[PDB]
Amino acid sequence: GFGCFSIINYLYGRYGYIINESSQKRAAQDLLDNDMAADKILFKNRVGAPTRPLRSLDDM
Amino acid sequence: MQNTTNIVHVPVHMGHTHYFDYIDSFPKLKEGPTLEENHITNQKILREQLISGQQGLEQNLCLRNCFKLSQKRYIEFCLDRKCGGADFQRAATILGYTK
Amino acid sequence: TIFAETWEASEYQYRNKANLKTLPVNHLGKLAELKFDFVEYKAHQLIACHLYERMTIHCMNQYGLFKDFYRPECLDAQYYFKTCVELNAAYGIQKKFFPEHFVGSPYARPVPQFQQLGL
Amino acid sequence: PVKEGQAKLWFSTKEEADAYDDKMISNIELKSQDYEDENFSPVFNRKTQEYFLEPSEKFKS
Ligand SMILES: CCCCCCCCCCCCCCCCCC(=O)OC[C@H](COP(=O)([O-])OCC(O)COP(=O)([O-])OC[C@@H](COC(=O)CCCCCCCCCCCCCCCCC)OC(=O)CCCCCCCCCCCCCCCCC)OC(=O)CCCCCCCCCCCCCCCCC
Repeated sequence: GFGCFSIINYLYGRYGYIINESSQKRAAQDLLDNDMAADKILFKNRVGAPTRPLRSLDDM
Repeated sequence: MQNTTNIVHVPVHMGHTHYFDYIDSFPKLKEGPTLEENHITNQKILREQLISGQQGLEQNLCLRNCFKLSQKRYIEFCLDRKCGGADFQRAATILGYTK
Repeated sequence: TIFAETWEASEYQYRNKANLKTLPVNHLGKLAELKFDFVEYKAHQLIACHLYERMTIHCMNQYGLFKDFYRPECLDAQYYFKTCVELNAAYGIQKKFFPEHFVGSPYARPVPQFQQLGL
Repeated sequence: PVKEGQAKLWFSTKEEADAYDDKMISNIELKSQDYEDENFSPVFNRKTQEYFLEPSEKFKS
């Protein structure tokens, strides 16, 4: 069991992008799409800090 | 005056640790290349100097040894006697001492 | 006169004399020993000796000057204010007429001109 | 609108004065305590009057 677990840990290290590279590129642009969507609708005080996240449901 | 008094010209940072007193870090201390990266860098300089920088070396070494003398009149005697009659300003330009 | 909120502690230490006193920043911990309620802005606490002055006014407004001001938190504020403006007046004059006594001054240990080295 | 009072500004022209008010107004952040307001803050509500340390009557007496 230690050998099998250590082997599949390597194959998922060397390989893995054959099956998981799409879900990482998907979450990469998703991580940027909601970030840009946050800057559009969010209260920023005189310094760049969102001090009112609970202003509305869309802000939270 | 306190016997353990020093004046330091560069910034230092002291540790805020109980029972100990030392300099834990230097502000804006940048780490250069490692000892291995510097070694590879120097090997490339030494290799080119070994392959392509050995011809005409005996003449330049004589000019360098003459210019380590105390007085200028002895340098001119060294250049004329040992370096085949070289000129003071001409040899100083070769060695890179001329502005 | 110090024209800022902060000063280098080493610039008020002597170079050729034993250092038996420092010029420390305001003791903000004494501000929390006042039992009553008061309004203090953080923009006034760093300038030298002024925090102790404002603490004295707050104590002399809450209490008076008789049998109520005589408590450890109020007397230390007045003593610190009087001592602070005395030390700063002495250090200020010494900085003005004896600048060579302090660390960091170019005259504490003068570097010679190149014409004095005989090269 | 801007309310006038005994304490006056320190500008020669009116354009300099109006520019100072615009700079100060553009930095105002309203903090109201009533719900259904675009600027609502239950906690961290700012005061609109500055406190001044003065010698009281017990002080001078
Ligand atoms: C050990 C586990 C078991 C025990 C668990 C115990 C958990 C407790 C530990 C605390 C957890 C850490 C989270 C603390 C958040 C800070 C909250 C706070 O201080 O209030 C400020 C907060 C914001 O003040 P504001 O009025 O909006 O500011 C307006 C200014 O204009 C603002 O502009 P400004 O220019 O004046 O700037 C002021 C400056 C001031 O700066 C500061 O003072 C620093 C503040 C510290 C926060 C900064 C780090 C924020 C990190 C964000 C990530 C947090 C995620 C949550 C972590 C939870 C961990 C699981 O900036 C801020 O205001 C900071 C913004 C604060 C927003 C907080 C983020 C919202 C939380 C999102 C989740 C909401 C869950 C609530 C569920 C409640 C259910 C009852 O006030 C409120 O949120 C009011 C509450 C919400 C209103 C709805 C009514 C709810 C009533 C509930 C009553 C019951 C209470 C709970 C009872 C529980 C027992 C039954």
